[PDB]
Amino acid sequence: MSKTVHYLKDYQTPAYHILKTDLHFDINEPQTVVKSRLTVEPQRVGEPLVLDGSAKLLSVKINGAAADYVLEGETLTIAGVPSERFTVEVETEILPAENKSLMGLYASGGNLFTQCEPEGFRKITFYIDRPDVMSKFTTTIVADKKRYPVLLSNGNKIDGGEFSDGRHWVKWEDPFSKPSYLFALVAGDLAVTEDYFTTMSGRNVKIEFYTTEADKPKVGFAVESLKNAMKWDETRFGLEYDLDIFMVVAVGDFNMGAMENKGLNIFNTKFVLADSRTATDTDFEGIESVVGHEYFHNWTGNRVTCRDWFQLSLKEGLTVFRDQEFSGDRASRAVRRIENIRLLRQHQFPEDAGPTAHPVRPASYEEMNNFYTMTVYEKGAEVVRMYHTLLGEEGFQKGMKLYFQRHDGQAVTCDDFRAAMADANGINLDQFALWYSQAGTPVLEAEGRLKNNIFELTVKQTVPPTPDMTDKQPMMIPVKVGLLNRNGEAVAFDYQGKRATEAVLLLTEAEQTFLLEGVTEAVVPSLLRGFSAPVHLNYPYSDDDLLLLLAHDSDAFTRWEAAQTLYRRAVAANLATLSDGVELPKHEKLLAAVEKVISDDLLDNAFKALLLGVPSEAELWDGAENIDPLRYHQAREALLDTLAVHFLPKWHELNRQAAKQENQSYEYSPEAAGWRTLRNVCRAFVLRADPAHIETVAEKYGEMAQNMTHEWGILSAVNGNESDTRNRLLAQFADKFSDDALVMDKYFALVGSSRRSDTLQQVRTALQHPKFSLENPNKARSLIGSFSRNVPHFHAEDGSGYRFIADKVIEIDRFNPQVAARLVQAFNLCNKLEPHRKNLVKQALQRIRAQEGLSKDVGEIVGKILD
Ligand SMILES: N[C@@H](CNC1CCCCC1)P(=O)(O)O
Ligand SMILES: [Zn+2]
Repeated sequence: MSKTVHYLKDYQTPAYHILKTDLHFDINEPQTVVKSRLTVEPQRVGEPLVLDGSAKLLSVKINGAAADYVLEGETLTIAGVPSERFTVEVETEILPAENKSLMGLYASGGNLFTQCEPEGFRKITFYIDRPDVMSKFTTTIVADKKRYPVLLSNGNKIDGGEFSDGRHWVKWEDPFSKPSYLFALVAGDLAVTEDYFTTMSGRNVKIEFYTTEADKPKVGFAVESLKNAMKWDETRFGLEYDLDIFMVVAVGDFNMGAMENKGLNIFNTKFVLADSRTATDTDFEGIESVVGHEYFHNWTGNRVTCRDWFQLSLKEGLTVFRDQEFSGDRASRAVRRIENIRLLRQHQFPEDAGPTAHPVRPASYEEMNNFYTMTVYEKGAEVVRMYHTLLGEEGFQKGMKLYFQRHDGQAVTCDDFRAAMADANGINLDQFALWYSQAGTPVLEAEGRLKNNIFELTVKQTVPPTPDMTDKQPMMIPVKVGLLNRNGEAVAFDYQGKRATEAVLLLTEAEQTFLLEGVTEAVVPSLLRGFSAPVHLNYPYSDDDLLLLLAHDSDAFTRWEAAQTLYRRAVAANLATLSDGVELPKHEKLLAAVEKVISDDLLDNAFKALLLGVPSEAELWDGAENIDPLRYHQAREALLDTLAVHFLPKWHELNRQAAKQENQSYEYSPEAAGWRTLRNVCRAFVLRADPAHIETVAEKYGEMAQNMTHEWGILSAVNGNESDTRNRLLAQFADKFSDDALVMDKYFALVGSSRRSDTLQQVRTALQHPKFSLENPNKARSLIGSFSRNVPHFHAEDGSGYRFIADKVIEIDRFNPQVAARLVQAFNLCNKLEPHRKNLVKQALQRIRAQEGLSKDVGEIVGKILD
């Protein structure tokens, strides 16, 4: 055997450039014929022309004559090519209705869509399908007019016409050179929603959102979010849109959230459709973030793109950071920052600790689809955010300006972005490069002592080995710090000649001591404020120290982290008692802290809600060996039961408070959303302590179902209830919203995520629900994905959870390797499990491995876990 592993160190500029890409699509039933004409520019004369492609090849020509070529695997090779400019004409045939991978050209809802990133364009035609090859596209499309009245592609519509036989055609010209992965085509019967935005230079931009006729009324918020994003990028980053047309297309079958194709973005329906009746406040915020994200890609991704796919975080890390700053500037910056940190530590940290751990800029990959990960995206954003921390907003923008000045119209690397940041500010960032090349979560060990009038903060750093790399050198780690006295008041100190109440301590060595001089009283340190670096901080805090930080600190994260720590320690105490077979702990100081949080009316409602959130099981067994997931589940559940029952009267009271302040404002707004978020936390505790309350809710369900946030909130709260009423409410829910695909996703999520004893069989029934389709990524993730993360059921001792998921990985991989490769990572905890479960997981992975024709996607992941 010899698998194909791609290595960053092997990168070489392409032997050929493509200057012009003329495409012609003849759409018929069932087949679509693609005819191309490529203007090829030799870079290394004499080398064979190598084109990537997997579509059915009908013909290929060089300068109009039948070319001498060989087709081997997914590569087309022409040995004898001219020494000077020449043309290549490829004719391929596609059957989009048979394409269930949702990559390349495929069918959905009777319409045609494309998804090309990273390497889907080669599934359409034979091309030099790599992002450092940039060409100017002109796309002609021909199709039956009544079946396909809407024909879209990148850029400006410059021509079109009618044929006597009912067909019609259009011609699209994208004047901006782009890599193949940004190509897009849409053909079908879609309703259009029109609007516009006027740029700073006074140019109107026509906005067009395309959806089904039925979904059109739900696209309003996405349009407004787009216009906000366009304005924000102008005011915050000085970036202006470069076309007089911007199109967004919703598609129900889509592997991810959205795609930033130049002037023709394609969105998963869940990140563009919403109304208060069918979408939660979180869905709205999701639309705002992703719509912004895809537009922000127009500069950070499109105008400046990636030299190679190892540089993916260059556009994704940066663009995520941008949509985060966009959402933060819109509303609730502090609360939304916590949400992002929580997401990172709950999903990215486990990845950096697991068998699939990789650097933000990987050094190798087998299948690039597997590296659109939490690391590349979210940790990538944290890396970008550290530029902002080190340089400040103005300095950051200087780097942005120089970044675009240097590389507009180019395909560059993470190094180039770092260099632009360094050169624009006249600062050295050589060591910062390690954030891109070194995987793993850094661990900080901090010690504090006040002697004389100096608070000596000693901080050590180490980064654990990862499967890709053992050697990990000291990294540039900014640690924002503060000090609180016995009364929790801000204490001033002198750091390198400056008496401020806050400072960024720059840790660059294995061990450093920071001297906070001029401290005239006892202090408790506030560390890693705002999560100034993506790291694990260990400091010897007493319980009382955490109570002080939670009660009086000025930074949102450190307050929240203090609460998180108390919860974490409480679960640790539960584990001990449950293991020793004795009564549960008292958690006296925890309960005292929570009581203070609940009764504090000066706390922001959304921030209060976060303070009342308990860390996930994954957070709780972080850095543990021989894990029994059910024991951690038991300990966490026991804590939630204690909090639920102990404060039950006050959960009602707080619920009442939030209902009054909501003030019947059921439409989405950051203000009203805050109260509902808090309200739903209360509902979760109330129905945990008093399950019978479900019957009171059911009695006045209609009165209470004033929007989807409320319906979801209550169905979530009762989803674990063993009452028959739980099942009935879910059934009524499905009946009520049977016609709304996105709401049915919620239904299947509730079925798959239930703590109830009979979840496995309810899930297997859901597989045959008429509104369920395994071939639809949203549905698959909703039902199967949720189950795979259902701790008590996925990690069932009898192994039923493992066998079920393994079957579905095998089943899904037959048509959609990407969904399957994501699903199979539910087994990532394999080697850290206790012997019995680890054995069963290994059997499942071996069974997946034994499958003939198993995708490279899943195969790569399975290898990381087993080998
Ligand atoms: N680049 C976009 C995701 N593209 C996926 C879509 C489906 C196939 C793999 C690439 P995003 O990060 O802006 O959301
Ligand atoms: Zn993106």
